[PDB]
Amino acid sequence: PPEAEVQIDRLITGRLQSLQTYVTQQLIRAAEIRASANLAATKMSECVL
Amino acid sequence: GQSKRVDFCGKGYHLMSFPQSAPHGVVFLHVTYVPAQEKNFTTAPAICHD
Ligand SMILES: *[C@@H]1O[C@H](CO)[C@@H](O)[C@H](O)[C@H]1NC(C)=O
Repeated sequence: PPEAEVQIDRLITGRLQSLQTYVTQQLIRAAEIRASANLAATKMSECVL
Repeated sequence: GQSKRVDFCGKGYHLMSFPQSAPHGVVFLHVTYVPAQEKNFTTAPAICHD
């Protein structure tokens, strides 16, 4: 256990960094998708209705 | 101005709008015209005179 908490620390840091990167990219992509959905709603109101 | 965009500034035919300040934002009061009390009639594309 004394020497197993240093490699596990590296694994934790790497996996946390991967998760944070995924969440950030997904947030940006979700912002883009929200803009596209707002455009779709505007087209539905202005043109279909 | 008065907008012809559908549902851009309220449900109905837009008449006018009033802005109000609010904490960290704006509040639009959209005054719009809504038809009501419909009645059914017989219609025709055109009327044939002589
Ligand atoms: C007649 O008009 C009423 C509203 O006044 C409407 O609900 C109804 O469908 C109409 N009747 C018909 C189309 O037979």
